[PDB]
Amino acid sequence: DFDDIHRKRVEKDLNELQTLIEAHFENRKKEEEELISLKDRIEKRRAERAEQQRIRNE
Amino acid sequence: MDAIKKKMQMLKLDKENALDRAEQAEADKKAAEDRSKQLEDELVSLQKKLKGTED
Amino acid sequence: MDAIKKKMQMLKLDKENALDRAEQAEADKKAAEDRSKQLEDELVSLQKKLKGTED
Repeated sequence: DFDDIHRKRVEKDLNELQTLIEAHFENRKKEEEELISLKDRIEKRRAERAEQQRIRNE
Repeated sequence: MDAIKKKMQMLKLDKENALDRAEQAEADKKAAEDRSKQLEDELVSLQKKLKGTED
Repeated sequence: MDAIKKKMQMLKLDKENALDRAEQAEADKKAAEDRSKQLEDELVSLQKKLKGTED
């Protein structure tokens, strides 16, 4: 019936929406991984600046 | 977020449809039972009229 | 989290409640309808025997 096609329509709506939800999940997740690697190289930079600054000060 | 809202909306569409169907079925039961009981009363009056005719 | 679980469970409960209520109502509707049919069928014969009695 009209309820059947309405149900299939909201169904495929839920499907595409959860698909895009998991999709942006993955995208923002990759972005968070990149940002974590950024923080890690950042702490590497902190440590290297600290050691070279300390050498200079020595 | 994003998918969570859509899933909630689906769960709400199911809610509305199920609740509406339940209410409509309840109204149908009320109407049908009223029909049956009025028919039974008509049958009773016919029995009494038959009794008077027998007398 | 916390909110998603409780809301989803409550909404699914609402859907299930409405569905079972609708099924009970429709079952009672079908039974009342068949009993009403029986009442009609008996009432016709009651009318026929009444007509013979009156003749």
